[PDB]
Parts: sequence; C-alpha cells; structure tokens
Amino acid sequence: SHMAHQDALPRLPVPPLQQSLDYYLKALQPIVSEEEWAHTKQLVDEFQTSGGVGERLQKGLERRAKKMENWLSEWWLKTAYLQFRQPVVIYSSPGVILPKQDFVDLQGQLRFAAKLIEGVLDFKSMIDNETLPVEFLGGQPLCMNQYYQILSSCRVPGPKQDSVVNFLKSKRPPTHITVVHNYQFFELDVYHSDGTPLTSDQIFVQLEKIWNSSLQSNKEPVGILTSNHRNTWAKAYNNLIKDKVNRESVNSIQKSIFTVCLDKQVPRVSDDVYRNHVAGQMLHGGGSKFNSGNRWFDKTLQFIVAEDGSCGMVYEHAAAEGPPIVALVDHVMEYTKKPELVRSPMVPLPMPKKLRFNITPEIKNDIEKAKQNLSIMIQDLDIMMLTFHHFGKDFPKSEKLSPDAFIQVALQLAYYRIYGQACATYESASLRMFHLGRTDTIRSASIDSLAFVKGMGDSTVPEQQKVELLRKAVQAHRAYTDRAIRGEAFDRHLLGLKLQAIEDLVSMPDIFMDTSYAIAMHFNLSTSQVPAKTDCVGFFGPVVPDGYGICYNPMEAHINFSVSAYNSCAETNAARMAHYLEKALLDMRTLLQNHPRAK
Repeated sequence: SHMAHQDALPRLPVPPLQQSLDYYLKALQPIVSEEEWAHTKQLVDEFQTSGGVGERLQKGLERRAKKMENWLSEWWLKTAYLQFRQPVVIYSSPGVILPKQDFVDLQGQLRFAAKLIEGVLDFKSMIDNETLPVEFLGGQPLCMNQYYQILSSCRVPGPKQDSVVNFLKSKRPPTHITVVHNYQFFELDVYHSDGTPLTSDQIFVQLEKIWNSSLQSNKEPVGILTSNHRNTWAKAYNNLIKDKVNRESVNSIQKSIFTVCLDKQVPRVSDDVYRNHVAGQMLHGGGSKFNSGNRWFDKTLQFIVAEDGSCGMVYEHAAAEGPPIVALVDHVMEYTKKPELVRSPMVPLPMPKKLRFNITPEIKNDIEKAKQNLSIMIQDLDIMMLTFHHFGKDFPKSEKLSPDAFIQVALQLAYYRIYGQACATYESASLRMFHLGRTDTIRSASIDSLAFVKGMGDSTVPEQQKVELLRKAVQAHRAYTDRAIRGEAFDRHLLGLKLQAIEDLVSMPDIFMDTSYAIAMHFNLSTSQVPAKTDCVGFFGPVVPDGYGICYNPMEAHINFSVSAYNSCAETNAARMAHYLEKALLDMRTLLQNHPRAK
C-alpha cells in the first residue's frame, strides 16, 4: 500500500547464531531423548565454533540481507510451497467455512453469489487505489504486501517446481472473474467500459445466463485435474494446453480476479455430521461425483456458494497468506449485510463467454486418474468440527491470559493425555512487522508446557502447584509468540543456514542430518489461528501421516475448532482429539477459577 509506510518497514533480520541455537536446544528438550539432546548439544557447539561451518553460513545470510529486500522471501516461497509436490488439495490450500446463508432456492443462491462478488470487488477497489487502511501493531507498521498477491493470481504447474503469476498490476489488469457451474467455466466481465464495477443486480443477471448455459453436469470435469499430485498435474497440464482453445480457457482462468463456484445439490447427511461434510466440500469438494470437479485449485482465491445455503472458500497457499484472507472475509461478509441501494434501471449486458475444453483420450485418461487419486485422498481424511460453546476469548481475558496461548496449552494438555508424551508442534507467527514478511514458527511444545501437562496429571502435585505451572506455560507461550513476531524465533533462521550451505555447495552440515532436527521438523501437531470477526473457521490436513491438523477461530464467547487426521494412521483419531481438547480447555478453566490469586 502507501509507499511511505512500506519504506519505513524494518528489514527481516538475521538473528545471532548463538541466540537461535540456544532457543533451538531449549525447544528440543521436551521432544527428544536425553541421549539425542546431548548429541545435538555437541553438534551445536561444533557448528558455531570460531572459524567453523556455522560462522561462514551466518555471514552468508548477512550478506544476503544486505542485497535483498527480504533475505528469506524467495527461499521460503520456494521451499515451503513451489517445491512441495503433494497435491495442493488438503495438503496445502486451507479451506474456510463461512456462516450459512438463508437462501432456499437457486435464485437465492445466485443472489448471494452476486452479493459476494460485489463485496470482493469493493475490497479490491481499496487494493487497486491503495486506499486500503495501512495497518499497525503495538504502534509498529505492518507490511501490506500480502494484500497485493491474492487477487488476479494463480499457481502454475512446473515439471520440477511450480510458480505463481499475478496480473493485478500488469499492463492491462484483468477485469473478469471466472464462474464455474456443473464443471463448466465461464469468463465474466465485472466492470463496465467506463471502469465502474457491475452491480449485484447486473451480476445476478449474468450469473443467470451462465447457469442457463450449463444446465446439466454433462461435460468432463477438467478442473479436477488440479487436485492431483504436482508432478502428475504438471504433465497433464502441459498436454492439456497443447490445444489452442484449452490454452485460451486456462489463460482466462489464470488471469481471472478470482473464481466463484456455484455448487450442485448434494445428498442429505445426518445432522451430527453435517458440518463435517460441509467442511469437506470447502476443502476438497467432496469427491468426483459431487463438487470437486467444480474447482480449479491452482487459483489463489475460490469462493464457494453451496446449493443448501452453505458457503466458504479455499485459497492457494503459495500466493496467499492468512492475514489478507481474514481481512477480505470480514470485509465481504459485512458488505453482504449492508443495505442494498434502490435498483437503478439496467443496461444491456453481453453473454458471458464459456471457456470450453477440447477433450481427447489422453485428457480423459488424465481426468480418470485424477478422480481415482482424489477419491483416495478424501477417503483417508478424518475431519471433526468442534464448536466449543463453553467460553471464548472472554474467560482467558478475564484471567489476564492470552486466549491464543491458552488454547495452545490446552492442546498440549489434550495431546499428552492421549499419548503420554509431547510432540513437535507448529503454530504460525506473522512476520509482517518486517518488509515482505510472511511467517516463522512458534513451537508450542516447550519445557514449561511439558512441566504443566505432566504436573496436571500427577497426583503428587498439589492443585495450587498445577495452577502455577499452567500460568507459567501460558505466559511462556505468549513470550515465544511475541518473540517470533519480533523476528527472534529460530526456525526460518535455521532453514536459512541450511539453504545457504546448499547454495555455497558445501557438504550438508551435521546439525541438519541430526535425528533431533528430523524430529523437530516432523509436526505431529500443526496448528493455525484464524482470528476473524466473522463466525468462521479454517481447516487443512495434517502435515505428517501420523499427525493432526488443528485450526481455530476464538470468538468472544465460544471457539470454532476443526481437527483433522489421516485414517491410514491407526494411532490418530480426530473425534478423540476434539473430545480431549474440549475437556482440556474445561479442566484448565476449572483449575484457574478454583485457585485464584489473592484478595
């Protein structure tokens, strides 16, 4: 946004080598054996010895920070996403379930979709004109770059690694979105010749034409191709665009401001699993016989409007970070509530262009393979949605405790109660205090959290001691969180040192081949907070086979939770985890309320 704002942003720092390594050792203590830790302790000493390996890699990073706007940006984008070859569906792109709407028929479905589209466009005008209010935290400026990467962008498959395209500020910025109904894509202009955007009224009319132009689900679901493994899709994609019309259709989709999915009616399911199924619809589409073919997962922003009133979205992580999504969601959902103005007469509108795909035996075969792969992926995903109604940010705030820290500690307690030990845990920290900053790691399994979880279930530890361990664990998490936001965390730094060595063509440092590092980076618990004003929540699959994916949005008086796991791992169970988490949150509240400070 504002040039002066961005120019005043500090550059991402390179923490002192001794600092990060000391923090690293501290974070390893609760998750590795005494034997593995003592060894890592030795490797760390060797790594930072004067004139040693680590010393040179550090200087390498320091030279890097001097020459680039952000020393970590490209590396992070490349290693975390562009080089990740698993399908983006479930394993990378987060899904979000929004408040269910009240429409009961197709007309209502199109009307809402029309309103949503207008809302996103309204948000876009602020981004285009850079009038989007600049943001701060604790009095310090926050980078606004993330906002200029979510619209008019798309991920592009590559044989070895993928890439991202962004046309928001190209010579001739896109003025159309893409609409997909019954697996058929349409190019819809949402701006009149004079630059003004179409009204919800005008949009509805265009959506009506699109719906009518694709009444049956009688076309191959080419879109489902985007849900396959990245190496597989890269090849199928190359073949797909050999045809001129296909290439043109793909191009229109890639350049579209965003995509809106008008989903088809799905079978009824028992009430107790309804939310779980809707989450599924937003994350992956539910399957080849449902709405998965009504998607283009390479697209950065996909808004989904279900037939039964439900709605949500799925965003591609390479190009989109959490903050901009939250802002867009809160803005759009409010816009959909603002009083619509009196209907001004309507002018003629063109027919939205259908983006056809010429099917061949090769493309058809690729589609069938994609259906099979996605069916396997979905069958292995175990999702449990939990609406914690007992309390929200209100209780923790009444105890002068950070709600996010409180939740993370509860999760640590729940995990320990089930497995009897702690595990590498990941929570995302925002690095927006720095120019082009994305994320760093907050490690929730710590010396203090382990002390608390153990003491909580130890009959020999007096409740008064248990409550003190609880407050220390929460305060310790809060401190880690604040340090990470200030660039004092160590995970991206250690990654940087490793990448620096790779680039310098030196032998992989021992500290990275260390078993302790492998354990440290294998997150059995991968979490994320969605601090939105809108009553919504996100979800994603676990980052490891034997892990859980836990997302939450703390509201004032309740907390929205999603817990995912893979069935292929017999040791994990989403429902069981959600149950323990609920009880953990409750037991922590009970302990605190019965053992207050002093009068």
